[PDB]
Amino acid sequence: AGTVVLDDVELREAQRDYLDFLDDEEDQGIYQSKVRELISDNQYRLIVNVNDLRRKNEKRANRLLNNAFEELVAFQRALKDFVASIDATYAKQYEEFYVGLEGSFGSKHVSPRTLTSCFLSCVVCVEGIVTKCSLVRPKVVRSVHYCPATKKTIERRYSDLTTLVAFPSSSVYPTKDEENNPLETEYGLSVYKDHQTITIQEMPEKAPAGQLPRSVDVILDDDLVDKAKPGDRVQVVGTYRCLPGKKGGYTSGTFRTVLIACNVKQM
Amino acid sequence: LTDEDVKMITSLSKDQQIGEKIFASIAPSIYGHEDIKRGLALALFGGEPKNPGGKHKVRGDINVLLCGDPGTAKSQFLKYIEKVSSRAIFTTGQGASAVGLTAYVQRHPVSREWTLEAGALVLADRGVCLIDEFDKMNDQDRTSIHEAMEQQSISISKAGIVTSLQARCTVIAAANPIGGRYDPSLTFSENVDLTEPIISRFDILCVVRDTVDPVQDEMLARF
Ligand SMILES: Nc1ncnc2c1ncn2[C@@H]1O[C@H](COP(=O)(O)OP(=O)(O)OP(=O)(O)O)[C@@H](O)[C@H]1O
Ligand SMILES: [Mg+2]
Repeated sequence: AGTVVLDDVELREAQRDYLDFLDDEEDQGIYQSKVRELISDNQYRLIVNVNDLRRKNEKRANRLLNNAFEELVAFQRALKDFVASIDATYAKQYEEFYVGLEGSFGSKHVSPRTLTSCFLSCVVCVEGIVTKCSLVRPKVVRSVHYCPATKKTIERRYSDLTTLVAFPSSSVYPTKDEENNPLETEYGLSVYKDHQTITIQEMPEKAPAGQLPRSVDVILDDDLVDKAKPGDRVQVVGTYRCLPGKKGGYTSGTFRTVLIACNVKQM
Repeated sequence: LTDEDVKMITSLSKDQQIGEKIFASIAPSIYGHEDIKRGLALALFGGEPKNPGGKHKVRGDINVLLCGDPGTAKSQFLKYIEKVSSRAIFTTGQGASAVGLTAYVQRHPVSREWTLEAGALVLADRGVCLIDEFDKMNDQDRTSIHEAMEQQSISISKAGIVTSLQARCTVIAAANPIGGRYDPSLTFSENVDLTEPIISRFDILCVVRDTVDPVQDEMLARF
């Protein structure tokens, strides 16, 4: 196998605090009601008000804003646990429950121009207009293969290494068995996730007059892919990160940045 | 560069006929047109710019406009001023000039370099712009020349360049009258084919009329 963490104090504390916040039953059950509503509506993305989160635990709010990936993963674990506690079958139906953010971001609320490298790995709420969109493509998150020669059925999993170090091993699609038996993929059994890329440009009525406009690339995934079309004045709340380059040998030190959207809103 | 030069030019100035000497020395290859040569001498030597406080700018440039029927050496006058004056740039109302009146920003054809090509009005910031065929200019050229003459500045708002760069040139223009023959029956404004605001910014307006005068024709043919 490999390294497996046992006592991650920070992760345990984050999960405990997020589950305490999501309990909400004594705190007039606002997020309890929201979780129940999403359960009924058959949704798997909870939108959390950062203002309420800060009011409950300013420490957790700051940690989430300044450390996006870790705290979002902890929040999603807590949300999945809460969803299982309220209703186990739905939790088992949906593998991962996502968390998007909303509310008043003191300094993190920026535009494509003011969005600088100081916000990398942070939660940023960027306003703008969608200059272009891409076709919704499916990325395989879990492929299933069947071997006619041996009747075996294997299942490979691919992790979401969009903004993480990725190696050729993780992104190799099996095409033979260990004995060189051709495989056949079971598309129906396989798990795909819809993925789209949009471009957010600073609103012309907001951009400094006479200058060229500033843009940013945004990545949308399952349940957020088709939330906008070109010309939409959208607010994208997401995590700003550097996209890994291809395996090189010489690096120029230049890193394309992108916004992994965790929530999209229209006017 | 002027040591014995500066020694002798003072004596030439004290000569006491230096004004007439200069007026006769302008355009030695052009016969007659003493008034035009005198105006060109005054334009070449220029005036004195001033600005009460920093709020009442007044130009010190003597603008000249030679409006004349064909065969009157307006082009030769402009070319001589190009040859003599330092920082003298020749542009034409047509599109067949190396430079143009209006400034743009583009990648240069030869240098392949993204360059802010300022106009022929700016390439003579402290010199002379010789605008031939002044009556045959585009709308953008007319607006650019209006801006330069009235403001002595050129404003670009093109790609991301929002700038205002100074063009304090002296404009010597050549033009033809409506119909190709100046008619004194009508006034200069309605003879020249130019807007009144454009005309107003000219200090000297040389009406180069052509008439069939025996002696003048004989002397010009001799020359
Ligand atoms: N006063 C003059 N003395 C000597 N040569 C002259 C005189 N006027 C015209 N010429 C000569 O006659 C010809 C006509 O001159 P030029 O080509 O400059 O005309 P122009 O005034 O520019 O005409 P247009 O406005 O029609 O273009 C040229 O060869 C020029 O050298
Ligand atoms: Mg001419």
